[PDB]
Amino acid sequence: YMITLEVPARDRSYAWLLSWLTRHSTRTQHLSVETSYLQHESGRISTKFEFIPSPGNHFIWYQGKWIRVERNRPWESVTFTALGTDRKVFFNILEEARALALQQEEGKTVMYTAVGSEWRTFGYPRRRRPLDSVVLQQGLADRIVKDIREFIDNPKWYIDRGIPYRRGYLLYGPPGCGKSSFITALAGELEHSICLLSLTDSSLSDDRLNHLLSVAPQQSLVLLEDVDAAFLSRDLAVENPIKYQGLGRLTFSGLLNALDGVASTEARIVFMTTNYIDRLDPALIRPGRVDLKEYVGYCSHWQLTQMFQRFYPGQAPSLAENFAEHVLKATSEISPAQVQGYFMLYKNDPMGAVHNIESL
Amino acid sequence: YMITLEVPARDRSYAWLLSWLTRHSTRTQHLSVETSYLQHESGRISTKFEFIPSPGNHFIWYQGKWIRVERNRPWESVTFTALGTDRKVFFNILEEARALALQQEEGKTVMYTAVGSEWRTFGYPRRRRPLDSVVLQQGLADRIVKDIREFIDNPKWYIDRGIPYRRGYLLYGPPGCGKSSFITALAGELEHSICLLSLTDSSLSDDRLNHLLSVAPQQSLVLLEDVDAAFLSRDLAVENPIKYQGLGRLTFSGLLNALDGVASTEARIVFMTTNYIDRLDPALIRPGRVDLKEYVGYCSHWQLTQMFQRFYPGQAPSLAENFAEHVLKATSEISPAQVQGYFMLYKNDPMGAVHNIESL
Ligand SMILES: Nc1ncnc2c1ncn2[C@@H]1O[C@H](COP(=O)(O)OP(=O)(O)OP(=O)(O)O)[C@@H](O)[C@H]1O
Ligand SMILES: Nc1ncnc2c1ncn2[C@@H]1O[C@H](COP(=O)(O)OP(=O)(O)OP(=O)(O)O)[C@@H](O)[C@H]1O
Ligand SMILES: [Mg+2]
Ligand SMILES: [Mg+2]
Repeated sequence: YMITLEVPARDRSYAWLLSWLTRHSTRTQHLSVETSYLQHESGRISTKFEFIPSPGNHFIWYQGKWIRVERNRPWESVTFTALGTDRKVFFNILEEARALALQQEEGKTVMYTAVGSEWRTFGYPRRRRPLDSVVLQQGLADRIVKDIREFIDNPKWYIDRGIPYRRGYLLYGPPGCGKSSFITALAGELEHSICLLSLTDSSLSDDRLNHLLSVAPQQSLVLLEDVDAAFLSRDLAVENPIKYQGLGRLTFSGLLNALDGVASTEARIVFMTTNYIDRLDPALIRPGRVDLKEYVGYCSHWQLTQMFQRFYPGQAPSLAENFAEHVLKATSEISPAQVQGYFMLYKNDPMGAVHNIESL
Repeated sequence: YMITLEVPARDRSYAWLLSWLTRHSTRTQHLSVETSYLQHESGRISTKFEFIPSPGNHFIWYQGKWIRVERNRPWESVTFTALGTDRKVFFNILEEARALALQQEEGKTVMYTAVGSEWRTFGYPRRRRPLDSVVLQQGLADRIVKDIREFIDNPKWYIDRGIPYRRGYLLYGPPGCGKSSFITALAGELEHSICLLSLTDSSLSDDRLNHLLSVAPQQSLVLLEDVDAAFLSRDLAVENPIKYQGLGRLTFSGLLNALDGVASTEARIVFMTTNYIDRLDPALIRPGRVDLKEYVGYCSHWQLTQMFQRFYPGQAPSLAENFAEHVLKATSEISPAQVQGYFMLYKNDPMGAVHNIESL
């Protein structure tokens, strides 16, 4: 007569329990190697050998209870066998795992990915990019931030009238203007998580897409990259229905219904990005599926001035005006990425980038 | 009650442990044959019979502590069973393996390859090609060397402003000018390692590409050969999205996001090479993905003079000028490979190659 808690692979606290188990690896006869390396120079690579508990029946001594944990071997199922019928040590283990895991993810953003029909973490948590480090047009980031915050902070007004509690944004522009960087900065600012989804995968179908959109982690953003490339449209639409033009078991109607249909879930934010706004079917970007669409374009006077004052802090304000005037006179259209590269050429050299502005 | 260290196939020190195990092959009842052969002449091939320890349970007598090693058998795993609970002998074994392995790789370059979704070594370490042995245009190798060194030696400046710590270079030119040779010479000079990646493989997908680009070995270079051949573009781009045109499950957007997106890693250098600069999509070679693009072309006066003074050391300087003048007068465009071949015809024969210069 014991208690045999079973936690299979498909659990939200799976990573939390794994992290706690790596924390409590002491007094474990079976082990797995946990060595990492950090090269410095001269062929002297630092060694960091440690001990991940192997998928075995290691006996743990938490609170003096001789708790037995077994991880099997691609189907995985972790087991926490104990004595008697208490269930309190389970509460304590889950709480300690939560305290340890959330401590690790502090000041960072967690990136998930679509594995099969489920979300799994993708590498270590990444350092968040400061929002002010990305410079957009005047009064553009503020509008998006305010709209997202207003959507988050007003759930009651949605339910009191019956509108589904959903939202979606679309960003389009020339390549190299700040779409992905702004998305990353916004995710860092809002303390959310990014879920990467590809519409051209070979293991995606309508039912799997619906399940993925239904089981997305809470306090997270869903990102769709290059929606245009997954469906040729427009000129085709005038003759025949929208074909797939990709590798996968997906259809246009399935995606349209999954984004906003009858079975769509609630409290979800979706971001989509494209480079050709004119290649998207009108039914896909109608209100209800894409509430706000914004255009990010080439550089301007204020954007160039802000970028200059950001890359060379402490300089006089006249230098930024000189740089902006010279850049806008020498060339008409220019991308922020090219400006960033040109600045990267002249590292810590103000008044040097204000002379060699020949980048035609 | 023992300690059972488990090191599976997917480990960095796997090769180090294998090399140490081949070093400590003494006192091993089970063996595998280690014969190598070196032909000289007259059907007399020198034998080098030795003993690789077979994948068995050989008992080792390191430090007088009876250690029971075991390699199983696709799926491969190595086990180091010991006595008691000490963990010191594991540290000593790892340190000795590091000392032995790094001793072997001295003055050479290690070439990795993409097996499945992991990097594995490809043959014995190769002898490094001296940097000066590759002659490029005046002030071209120095610029690239300085830029790479500056990127390596300034990680703080990247972090203090938020730019991702990444870089990428592109080399393009006519076939037979020194792209791959210069890449090899630079890798030898910088004491890095080369990782070969093919975009046309049949076992490559977006997730696998991202995982490979994330787990690349430290102090290494990532090489992409003939990026143009993996994606037809330009004239197609004016009508329809970029097709893949190959054998494999890869997409243009997937490669674009993997090279520089949201989930891209840090501290990575990527080299790409092509022969048709006009067949590359503009979005692929924008700044942020290709920080520096350089053109290697046909021979010039200084290049020919340096090549002549390199292939025939000790000759008077007037002979180099005579050879350069005659070559540039008899022909307008010529590749360094053709000059190397023409010199190879006249081995150790200066003043002979300055007469038979008819290679129209
Ligand atoms: N507005 C901006 N402010 C600062 N840096 C920027 C800006 N736009 C782009 N960059 C920089 O340029 C590089 C590429 O930016 P990013 O990937 O966000 O461009 P993008 O518009 O998403 O391009 P693509 O459409 O090809 O994905 C990064 O180094 C990024 O930091
Ligand atoms: N600049 C050079 N100096 C010395 N040898 C050179 C030079 N360029 C080419 N060679 C020699 O020519 C041969 C081919 O060189 P390499 O493979 O680097 O050319 P490549 O430009 O990479 O050609 P491809 O585009 O076909 O790969 C080698 O023997 C190489 O040593
Ligand atoms: Mg992007
Ligand atoms: Mg080559």
